[PDB]
Amino acid sequence: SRAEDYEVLYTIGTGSYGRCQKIRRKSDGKILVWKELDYGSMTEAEKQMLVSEVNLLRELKHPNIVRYYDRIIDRTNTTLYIVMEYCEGGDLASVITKGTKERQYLDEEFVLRVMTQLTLALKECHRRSHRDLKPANVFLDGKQNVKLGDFVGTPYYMSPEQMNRYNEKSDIWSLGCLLYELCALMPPFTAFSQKELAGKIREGKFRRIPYRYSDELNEIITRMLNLKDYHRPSVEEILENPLILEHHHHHH
Ligand SMILES: CCc1nc(Nc2ccc(S(N)(=O)=O)cc2)nc2nc[nH]c12
Ligand SMILES: [Cl-]
Ligand SMILES: [Cl-]
Ligand SMILES: [Cl-]
Repeated sequence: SRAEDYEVLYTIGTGSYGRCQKIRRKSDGKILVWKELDYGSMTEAEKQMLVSEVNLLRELKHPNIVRYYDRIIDRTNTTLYIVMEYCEGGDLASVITKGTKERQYLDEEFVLRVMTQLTLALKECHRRSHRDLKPANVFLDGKQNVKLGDFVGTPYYMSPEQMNRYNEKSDIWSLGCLLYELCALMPPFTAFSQKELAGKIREGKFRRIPYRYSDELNEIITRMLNLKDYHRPSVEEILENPLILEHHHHHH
């Protein structure tokens, strides 16, 4: 509940909200992270908004969602610390980077693990009712478990619905693009312009994922990338696919 209860080990990274630091809890030595934000220049209404936000976030307990632990306030440094579980495997964007640089395609078993566990995380989030579902916000623990994490760049994953005129099947489309990039080490739609990217997305054409991946996996990813949302599989229909087995799920 107090900053002195933890010791900063080191800065993991910055960007987006604020600064992300790997920390250790003094009482038991548990390894966590915290995101330090600066609320001082936010309105009272803005801090109220974010308070209800992180309350809803504290109302989320799922093995495939980054676990929230605590919140700490420091009026001296006008800093709000949000304490969360540390995922030692890193993010998925780094895994895709490593595969691209090493010219090493990822195992199909790993793609199935990500598909299964991210589908379960999305199911949970749909039960508790424009996103940022992308490799940089998906993390891995030490036991192959996948955890869902919380402008100049091109929106490579933006559905045609969210581009013409958002629903759960849009989440399915974003998952499809993420799994595609895991298999092919590149997004399904490439462009230097945002207009060209919009055109390519609307036409809905892409290369098959590399041939080392099963026809069943390509089939389900292609179904997720259908132009019509009502043709994309629901969470339930994804989980019914014969590709998805027990060992693809989380394990403590
Ligand atoms: C930065 C956001 C974040 N990161 C991590 N872990 C982690 C990240 C990168 C690497 S890396 N590129 O050195 O291999 C290793 C571990 N856990 C987290 N939990 C909540 N937000 C987390
Ligand atoms: Cl690592
Ligand atoms: Cl390659
Ligand atoms: Cl190919």
